[PDB]
Amino acid sequence: MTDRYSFSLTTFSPSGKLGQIDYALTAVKQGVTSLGIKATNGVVIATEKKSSSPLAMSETLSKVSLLTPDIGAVYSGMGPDYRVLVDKSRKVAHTSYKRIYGEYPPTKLLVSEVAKIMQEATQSGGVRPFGVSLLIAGHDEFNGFSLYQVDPSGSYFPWKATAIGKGSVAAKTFLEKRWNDELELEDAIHIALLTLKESVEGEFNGDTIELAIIGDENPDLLGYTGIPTDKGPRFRKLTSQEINDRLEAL
Amino acid sequence: GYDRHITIFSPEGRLYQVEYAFKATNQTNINSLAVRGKDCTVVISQKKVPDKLLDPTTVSYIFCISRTIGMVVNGPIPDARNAALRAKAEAAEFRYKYGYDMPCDVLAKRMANLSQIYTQRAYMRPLGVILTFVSVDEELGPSIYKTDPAGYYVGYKATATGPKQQEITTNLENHFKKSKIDHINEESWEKVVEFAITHMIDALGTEFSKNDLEVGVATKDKFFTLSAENIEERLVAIAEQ
Amino acid sequence: GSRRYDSRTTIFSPEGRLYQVEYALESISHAGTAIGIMASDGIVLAAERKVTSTLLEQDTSTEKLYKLNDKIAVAVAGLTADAEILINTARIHAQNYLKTYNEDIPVEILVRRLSDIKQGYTQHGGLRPFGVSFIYAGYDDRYGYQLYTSNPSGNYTGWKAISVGANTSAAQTLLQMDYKDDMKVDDAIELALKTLSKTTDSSALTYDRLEFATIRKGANDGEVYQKIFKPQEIKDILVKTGIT
Amino acid sequence: MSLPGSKLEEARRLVNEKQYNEAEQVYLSLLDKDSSQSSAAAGASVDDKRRNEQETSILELGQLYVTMGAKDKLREFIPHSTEYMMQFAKSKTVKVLKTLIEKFEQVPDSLDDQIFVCEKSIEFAKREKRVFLKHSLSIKLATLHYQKKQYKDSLALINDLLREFKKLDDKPSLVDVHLLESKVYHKLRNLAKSKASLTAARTAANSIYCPTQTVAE
Amino acid sequence: TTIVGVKFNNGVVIAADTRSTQGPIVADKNCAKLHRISPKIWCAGAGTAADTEAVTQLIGSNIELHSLYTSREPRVVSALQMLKQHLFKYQGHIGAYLIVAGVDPTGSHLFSIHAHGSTDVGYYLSLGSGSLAAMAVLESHWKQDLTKEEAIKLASDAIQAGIWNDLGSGSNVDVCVMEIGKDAEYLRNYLTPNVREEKQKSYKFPRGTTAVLKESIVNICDIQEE
Amino acid sequence: ADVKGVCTEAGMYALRERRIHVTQEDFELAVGKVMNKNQET
Repeated sequence: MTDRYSFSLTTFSPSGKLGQIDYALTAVKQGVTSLGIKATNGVVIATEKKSSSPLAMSETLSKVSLLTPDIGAVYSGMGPDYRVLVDKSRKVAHTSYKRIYGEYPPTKLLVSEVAKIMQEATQSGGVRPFGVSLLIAGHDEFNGFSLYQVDPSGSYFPWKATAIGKGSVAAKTFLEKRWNDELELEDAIHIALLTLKESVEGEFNGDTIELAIIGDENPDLLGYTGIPTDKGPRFRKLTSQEINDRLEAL
Repeated sequence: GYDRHITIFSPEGRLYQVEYAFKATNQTNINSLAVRGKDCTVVISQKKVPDKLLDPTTVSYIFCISRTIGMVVNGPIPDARNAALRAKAEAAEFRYKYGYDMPCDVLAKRMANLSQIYTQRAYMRPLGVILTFVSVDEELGPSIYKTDPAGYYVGYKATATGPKQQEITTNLENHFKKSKIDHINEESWEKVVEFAITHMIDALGTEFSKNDLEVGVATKDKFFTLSAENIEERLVAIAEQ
Repeated sequence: GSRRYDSRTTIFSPEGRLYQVEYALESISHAGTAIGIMASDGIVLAAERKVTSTLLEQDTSTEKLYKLNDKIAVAVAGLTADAEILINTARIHAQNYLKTYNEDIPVEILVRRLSDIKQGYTQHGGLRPFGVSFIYAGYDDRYGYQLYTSNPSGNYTGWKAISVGANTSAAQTLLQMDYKDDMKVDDAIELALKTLSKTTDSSALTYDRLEFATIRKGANDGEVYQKIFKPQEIKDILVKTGIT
Repeated sequence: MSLPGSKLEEARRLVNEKQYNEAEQVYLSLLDKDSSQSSAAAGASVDDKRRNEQETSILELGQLYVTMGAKDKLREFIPHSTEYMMQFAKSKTVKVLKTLIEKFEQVPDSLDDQIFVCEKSIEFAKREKRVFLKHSLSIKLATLHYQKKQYKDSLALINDLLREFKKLDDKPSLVDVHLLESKVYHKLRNLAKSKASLTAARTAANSIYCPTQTVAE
Repeated sequence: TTIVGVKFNNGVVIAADTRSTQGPIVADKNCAKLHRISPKIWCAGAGTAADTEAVTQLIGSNIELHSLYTSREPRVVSALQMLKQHLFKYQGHIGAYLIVAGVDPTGSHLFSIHAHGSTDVGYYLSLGSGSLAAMAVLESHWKQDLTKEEAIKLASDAIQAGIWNDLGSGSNVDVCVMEIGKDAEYLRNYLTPNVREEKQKSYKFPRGTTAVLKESIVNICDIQEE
Repeated sequence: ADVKGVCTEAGMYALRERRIHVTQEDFELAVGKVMNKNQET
């Protein structure tokens, strides 16, 4: 059943750019401030959780999900659209790769498929574009450490250190002066805690802060070692109790 | 203008239609109170009393989706039954593909995405109701997930709806700060139901009879709803204190 | 005329041009400038980048520089997201000719297929055309080196040196004034760097902001050599050409 | 035991039980005596797992030197920790050097040793690392001159410091700098320079929030 | 091909051999037939090996999808349920023989599936051509409520019975110990009957014993795209 | 027109100190205020 022009994707701005992109970046500009940093020996990503009702449980809402534990993810954008995107991203990553190569998907191929999901919403008429801004942080054996930023416009670019949110304009200057390429993962974690704190200083504890890093392969996180060749999960989510341990030493 | 009627983004970058989904939630003006106990989950919703030409027993805001699973909806009633059948269909099909009891956290994810698909479609309109799912999980115990009509879901210690929700949320917020626990003492589920009625009357400032309210009960491996005699029996022990 | 009617692709303007198309190249002109140069001994391709941020990594990522196959290498000027499907579709069609006929695909076979893809949105359906400027640098034995430019149209036009994006008329003037009938490869590199320096508002013209890829048989030791040049080598070229 | 934390807590109770000399010998035994594993740069022991508890024992030794009159030897022990920074915490003396001066605030120490630790060690452990981080203990330098009651050399530094501290290093750090600047002219009975330094400190205090140790002052 | 497994108080252990034979000729000397569903759930294939790797990869993809989507590890029945529906759809076309074994927060479970589409449940289960010979061992020396050490020695002798009897079973034994509450222990090459025996004469052919007609040089390094 | 804003801020810091001269410290403070006023509103 098709009704007239309902697929119309005519909306355009007088400047030539898509108006749906500017309205998507505007909503993310007011949203909660996330960030991420790609260091030499590791990659760190951090974001602030949502308070809303004081009786809400922080364990229910998770702003960092897991696709396959070679790659981390964080989003400052649409909350609901992230759950739908991850569900579709996995099915595309499983069908186009895991149902063929049966391994962990590479970072370069996975980001290209996520960019298509945001495009299909813009390509297919009647469906609003995804207003999510995704930071895809992963470590492979070819490109090494890779930190990619997928904008709601549907394009992705690599970043050494970047931040998205309300303080994204101020944090962009902070990451240039405070962080350098010579700083390692341990140096980037302390910067991630200071940069994220400067956004909302109301509560700096680990209850409202979700911190996750991609380190070396941990054999305990996989649950089984029968093969010394198989590498363990590179993605490890830090407990909020462990976050407060680094805050006291910071 | 036309920017309010379009499904795509507005000039402010914020959808007005998502905000208009909450306009219909206040039509019934029902204040629901559900808390997470130790071994049990107590759910209490206001039952509007019509004239003598209607049956108050048939009127209910709480429906049984599956075993141990229950849902209270605050919003349009005709839009609630359409959403109730969607949750019941996904509950039985989940067991055929897996074979274990469907948890509440996952049931809040399925109904949120399906309600979110309506937001993306240019024909199907989003559900203007509020989806609050309650059950007793095996591993996680009692859990309450309130699904927003736009596809957002988060857990609450004590959920509240209606225009008076500010009275219920605040009165139950200070009660949880003194005990410093989200659960409630007296593990027996009989007195836990009575603890929620007293906190609801003191917050609303009006004592309701058995015909002015309905009380859902979620226990281990069982789900039921208290009848008129069981609800009246609860007010007897509360009256003596 | 009086009222501006832009609703559906079927609706035609009194000027004969769809208003959705009016912003197709104006959005491409809003992006960086991609200037292809076809020479006798090869083809030189040079394009800048829109991102002005220093924190972005421009060494390991080429926004406007893509490789369809071992021979045809193009440059995408326009919206990066909307072009991602047409690029992979081009790689699918390029392999289809190589799968059936067991032969490398020429330029004309690839352009004719990508031409109907752009028109497919404007002809049937209520979808929108994706504005993209394709600069086709291929290899052919029959006609030699071929250089074409595909606007969001569905037609192609041969060009010896083409300029799209920002400062289209400004960069084309610098190409036609310094154009040489001989047109060596090393001269084509100098005309590409000197033209982008005057069009870009940045007088320094850093190496990381440029995409340098040269298809040439005139490389060192008189051999056919193909490479995707990293920005590390681009910085040394800007010093030799006198830009830095 | 044979653990860095076991012998540290065991010697902690030996101060009041028998004597403070037995506690210092145990903390020094965790440094030079034995404790050799893998390879690292320390100057006393060798291990990557002993670096954490050895710096904690230094805080216990430095507290006993000031109390019992051994603080004269403590001033030379602080610059000897540069060799430990090549391994422990990858330099970053803020975990150690900043805590060493913090012990001088809790336990009263003479003004000669407090200032000497700021003058002699003024370049911290490295040439390159402290270019950005030199502002950490540079604020506490002028603080020690208040108890010294000498406002000449303290004010002469701040005049040259205010030029390089404006948006070149740390933006909120000026709130603490202009706060102590008002105390310099306060004892000098200068209202103009005290009101101007406090007004600029309170106006710039609206963009940041300090944990109770500034806004309250 | 012999697949045997036995439960115990703290979990279930499963064992399988390394010998994979295609037809009358032995294909591989040591080949691991144990494929993973979830980190705590393992399955060993029998019969057609290609149908084993094809179905386990397709079904195991949605099971790994089910784990992270629900923020909880799936149960043991979940791996069996979607596995049974996949074989029943084709009415016995796929000849994949699998053994469902794993641990979940509920308890220990063991299941077996057949190409015909019928599932099975029991304490101990056998599969493969050596299932007839391996079942006899578990019917005699077995006792109720075996410990962790007694379950490993029993599973080793069950596969060993098929080594000296079943022609397709032999080579080494791969034992996977799965305990509730702890990490899954997979023992690679547990029971080794013997090793490769040295031949009576060493065979080494010097250069020049084989005539060469023509010689060409193929460059596998980076080649010019133009 | 915004260039004269720097001229106004050049005398703004000099008015708080009641100084009729502008030293090098005032130029750095004058440009910092104008950059914030230009981006605000």
